[PDB]
Amino acid sequence: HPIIQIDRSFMLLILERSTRSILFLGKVVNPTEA
Amino acid sequence: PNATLYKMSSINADFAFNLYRRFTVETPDKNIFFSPVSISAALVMLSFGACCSTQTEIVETLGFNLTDTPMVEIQHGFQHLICSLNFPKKELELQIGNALFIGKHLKPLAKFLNDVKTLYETEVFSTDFSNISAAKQEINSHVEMQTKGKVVGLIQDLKPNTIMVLVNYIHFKAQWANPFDPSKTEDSSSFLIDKTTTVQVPMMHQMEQYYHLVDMELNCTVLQMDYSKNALALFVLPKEGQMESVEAAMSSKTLKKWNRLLQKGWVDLFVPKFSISATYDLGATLLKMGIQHAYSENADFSGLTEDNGLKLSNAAHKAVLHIGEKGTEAAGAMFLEAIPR
Ligand SMILES: NS(=O)(=O)c1cc(C(=O)O)c(NCc2ccco2)cc1Cl
Ligand SMILES: [Ca+2]
Ligand SMILES: [Ca+2]
Ligand SMILES: [Ca+2]
Ligand SMILES: [Ca+2]
Repeated sequence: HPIIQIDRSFMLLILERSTRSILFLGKVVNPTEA
Repeated sequence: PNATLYKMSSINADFAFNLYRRFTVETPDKNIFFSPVSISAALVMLSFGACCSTQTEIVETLGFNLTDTPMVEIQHGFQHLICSLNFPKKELELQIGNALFIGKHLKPLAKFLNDVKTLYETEVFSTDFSNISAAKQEINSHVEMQTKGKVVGLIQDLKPNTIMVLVNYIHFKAQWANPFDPSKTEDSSSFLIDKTTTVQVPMMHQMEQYYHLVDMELNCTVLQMDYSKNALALFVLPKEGQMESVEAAMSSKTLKKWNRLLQKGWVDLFVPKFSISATYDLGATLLKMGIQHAYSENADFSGLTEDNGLKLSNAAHKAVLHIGEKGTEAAGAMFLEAIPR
């Protein structure tokens, strides 16, 4: 089966289907930043 | 009706990607995270009390064409949008709402107040801005409460002559349709943050059927993880060196295309467990985007108060995200500050 490894910079979207709304949008460059 | 609703969301999504692209200039090669709907919903609420070019500038900056969608349709669509998002969903927590903190001496129109309260999930609080420190704490604690403790200290600085604050908040908490087994999470795995540098993150791992695709035009992998109800997350992984090109291409049109092309099949998936936070001072950005008259001495908010006695002074957003084995919890808040006109 195909391997998908989210191990470098990625964009992220959270959407609600019934309204087709983007609730949150982002890019994760360094997931350990504080 | 749903035709109007889907138009609001498509326009809102293109605004989301355009603002995203502004952020990629403001804070380049850095984490980005915001709630587009929070920002859009706050500004639409402000526009309810605006008139003439002040009002039109706000909705045009949000992406709307008043020939295609007249002012009153925009108003109805957003009212529908907020209502639908807040409708109870089984084992999904999703709350979006507003709070208006109005100075003791302002003369708000009963119409505007009745409208926001009944049609736009708004609580109205008479606030004594003569104690600016207490007012800031009151607003920050309310936002904290409405975001289930997740958005702390939204307002860092409040102008001493503030006479109104409008806040929108969103809180989201959902379980994955397929939760990860924490016994399979690798405690320290490598994550590439630039060409020569990794950081260590817990890497969750599961083999499952997911909607996924490789976009052959944009050179990116798209992986969808469903929440158990009404909601999903999309992870977009550009091929090496292609993040900039993918960011330039994103639009509502991309999401409409992916909706068609995504296909469910087996994937050996590795996803990091992590939390991030971001804050944005949006005052100047919104001005640059076309919100001009709202800030000026000739601001027209004649629908908000009797005397048209205020103007916009500052705007800011804070958002937080946590992703782990069980699901996702995210929250956001938008702050609009007003002073005497
Ligand atoms: N509002 S939109 O035009 O950006 C949009 C539009 C649509 C649409 O299908 O028209 C849509 N479908 C659900 C989906 C897309 C990818 C994974 O789930 C989602 C969105 Cl966010
Ligand atoms: Ca790596
Ligand atoms: Ca299974
Ligand atoms: Ca584009
Ligand atoms: Ca496209």
